[PDB]
Amino acid sequence: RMEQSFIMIKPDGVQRGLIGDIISRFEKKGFYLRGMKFMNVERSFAQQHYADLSDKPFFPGLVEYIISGPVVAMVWEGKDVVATGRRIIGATRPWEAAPGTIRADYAVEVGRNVIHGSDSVDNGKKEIALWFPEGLAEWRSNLHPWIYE
Amino acid sequence: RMEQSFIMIKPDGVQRGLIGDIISRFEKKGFYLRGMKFMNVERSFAQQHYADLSDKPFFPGLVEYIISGPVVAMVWEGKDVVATGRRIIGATRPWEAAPGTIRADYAVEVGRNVIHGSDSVDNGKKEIALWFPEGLAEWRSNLHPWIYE
Amino acid sequence: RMEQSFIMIKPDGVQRGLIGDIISRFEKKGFYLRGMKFMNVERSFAQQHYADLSDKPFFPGLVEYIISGPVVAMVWEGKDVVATGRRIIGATRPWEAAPGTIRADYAVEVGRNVIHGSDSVDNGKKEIALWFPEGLAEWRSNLHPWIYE
Amino acid sequence: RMEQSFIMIKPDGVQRGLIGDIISRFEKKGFYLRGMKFMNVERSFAQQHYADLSDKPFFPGLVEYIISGPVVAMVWEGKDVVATGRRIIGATRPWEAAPGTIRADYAVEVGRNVIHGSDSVDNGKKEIALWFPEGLAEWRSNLHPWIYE
Amino acid sequence: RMEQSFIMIKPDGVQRGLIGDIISRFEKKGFYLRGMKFMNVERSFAQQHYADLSDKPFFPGLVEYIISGPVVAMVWEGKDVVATGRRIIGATRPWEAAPGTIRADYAVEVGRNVIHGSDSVDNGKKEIALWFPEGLAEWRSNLHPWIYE
Amino acid sequence: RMEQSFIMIKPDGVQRGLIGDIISRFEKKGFYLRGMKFMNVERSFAQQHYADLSDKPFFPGLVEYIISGPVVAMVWEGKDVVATGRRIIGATRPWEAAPGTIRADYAVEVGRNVIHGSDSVDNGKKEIALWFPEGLAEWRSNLHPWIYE
Repeated sequence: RMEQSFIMIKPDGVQRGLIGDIISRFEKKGFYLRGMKFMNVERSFAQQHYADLSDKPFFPGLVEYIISGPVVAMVWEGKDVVATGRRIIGATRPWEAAPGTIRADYAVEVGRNVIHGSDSVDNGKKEIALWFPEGLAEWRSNLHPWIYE
Repeated sequence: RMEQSFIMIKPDGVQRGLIGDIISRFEKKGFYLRGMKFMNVERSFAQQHYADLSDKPFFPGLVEYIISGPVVAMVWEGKDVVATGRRIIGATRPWEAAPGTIRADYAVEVGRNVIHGSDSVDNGKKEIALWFPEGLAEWRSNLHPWIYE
Repeated sequence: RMEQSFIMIKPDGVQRGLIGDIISRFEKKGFYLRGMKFMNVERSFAQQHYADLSDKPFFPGLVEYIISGPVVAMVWEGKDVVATGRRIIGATRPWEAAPGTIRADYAVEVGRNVIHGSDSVDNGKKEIALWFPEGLAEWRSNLHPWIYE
Repeated sequence: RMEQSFIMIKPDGVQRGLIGDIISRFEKKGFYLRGMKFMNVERSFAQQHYADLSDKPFFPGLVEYIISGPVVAMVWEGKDVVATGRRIIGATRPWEAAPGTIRADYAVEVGRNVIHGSDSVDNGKKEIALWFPEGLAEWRSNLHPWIYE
Repeated sequence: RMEQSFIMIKPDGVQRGLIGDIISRFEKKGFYLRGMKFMNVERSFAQQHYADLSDKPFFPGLVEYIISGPVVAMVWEGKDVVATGRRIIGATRPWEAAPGTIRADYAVEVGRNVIHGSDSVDNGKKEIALWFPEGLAEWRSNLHPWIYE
Repeated sequence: RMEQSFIMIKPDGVQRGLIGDIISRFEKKGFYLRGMKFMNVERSFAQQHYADLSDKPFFPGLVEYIISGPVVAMVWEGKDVVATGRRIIGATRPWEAAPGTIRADYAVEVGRNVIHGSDSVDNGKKEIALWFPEGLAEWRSNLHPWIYE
């Protein structure tokens, strides 16, 4: 069906002027932008985001890091956006990702691997609920009949 | 200096998959993205945003059109952003636009000229106050010393 | 040797403004363009082409779809054009296509997977005779001694 | 209204690998393709096309040049295609063309200025019926209401 | 004719990842690359490069700057390289350069306008003798007959 | 850590105008340019670079080749630059090359596979020593904290 995924451009990806590039890959892919906002993640909120790892050792670092620079919060839609978004993004380790993927092309180190994507439809539904409580933008592309069906 | 300009991708700009292409253009330039959000414009809001034309005949169409689809409302900061911002977008009429400018390269008609840019710093602040009453994200690019001074 | 493959940009490819992107992919690879035409396919022809499976169920669909809009018929020459072209196009299912392939980067569904490419040297030769019974355009790229040997 | 213009990628444009670049420029602008074909030109035809200059010293030169290699004949349609097609192509002399224009960024001499478009609507119609006596392929872009009205 | 012009990507040009971008502009143009090196400028040399201004108040700043980071020194050949280089590059002040030029799309301030280009055939000759005393690379482009004659 | 790799644009890469495109990839990836020089190779020199293949029958054609056109020799730095360098370049035989790799995208035959890159780090050192005996350019990107750590 029309599932959605949460895609986030991290601090490093912003400092290195990669926003347009990332958004262009998803645009030409046929997926639909449903939500986008550029903003400074706050501590409390960041802990909320990395809550499923509050137990873990690297949690504090995660929180601290994402607070260091504004990020771009997105939500895209279409057949297999969660899984394809992951595929498009590439391996966690840049030197492991496949050429053609975002991380294989723009990243060098795991800790600065430019982007983030929901690893599942449910985690996506949860992430979307946390970042876009206000809801998303409604619209339908006039090219829909040529992308689907 | 720290001059800011309100740049917005009109609805037709979003339908034709030009979001990332436009954003890359202001990034590669060296301007800083200070605010961004993907939304659906409300009729009362559109009216205000076009207040300085309420008197003109084409007002209705202008508002009905601004609401026909979601847009990308942004704020870019940088030395002369308003002026060059307007220079980059190109003349109102596409066919009169200088080759190399956005409108000349991606548009055909005036009522569908992909994007809008503040035309004075005063109107800039007037628009920023309207679209971003909540304020702008703050950050400091590491390329700043190589872009300024 | 100098095989030729029949590459056709499907109706959706034309609507999604991907004609240039696609052709720039084959030109840059070093392949030679031998034939190219923008045309509206007629049913009898649509049927001959897909006749390889006029028996099957979905046959009707394929015929009706390739006539719903204009296409871009092309012929490309070079070493391993047939095989490499399919490699460049990517697997039938976009969601299975590898990053870097056309389908992986521009498509979402199989019904709208943007492009067709000969699947074997024989089929390639037969399609070239079907779509270009008038012959190809003979020319000698000055870049030959630099892409061959 | 939606006039049309004859756009041709000269022999040099084909050799240099610019068929893709050029097409994409026009697709991106928002013009619609109505007819395109890769082909060799016979002397007879080349003479009809430049008949208007038969009484000029440089006439032989022109005829002898369009026959040296295949070209790419195209008919593009859009508001003001002819005049903006001219502005897009750039001045006759590459060194006098405006940046952004096709000749300013891709050519060096007048004899090898890569592309050529109709200079007037009357001259366009004429070149269109001469190169495409067999007619043009009709189709309506689903993106029409976002490019016009 | 076989004119040459010294083209330099200044320190800020390297720090901003523009090397490939700039080069592609001269490559796609049809111009021939005759020399290129990535180097750190030693003070004594900078003083020699800026000698003709050795009596101006901003001389020390001009020297200090060019020493603060590596640069890419190049030599390009082609009809009207000097002046056309000046055109491609753009007006001294980025905010005054024509859209389509390097400074118009990549720079914000004059003191960091990303690149330098000889201003006259005689100056280019000096500049070349100063940075490339060791001579230039020799080659003939196969596409020569398609960009010249 | 901060390993280096010798990356060379072969003679056919220059003739084909891929210098800018290729360099832009490494810059966009986040690797650091440490050395670069457009140059003509001397026979006795080529013989030593291909020393490890002097026993083989194709050594002669191997040397006569890089000696027939100027090349661009470079040293790049970054974590895993050798491994990623090879991955980005792609299998030595273009038709086995993974989509998204420089060779899978720009090459056709082995003898004209566009680019060369260290296959191990100790060979990188062999090459850096041979081609860059005078040393490399030193500098520190301002985006360092956003690429590593």
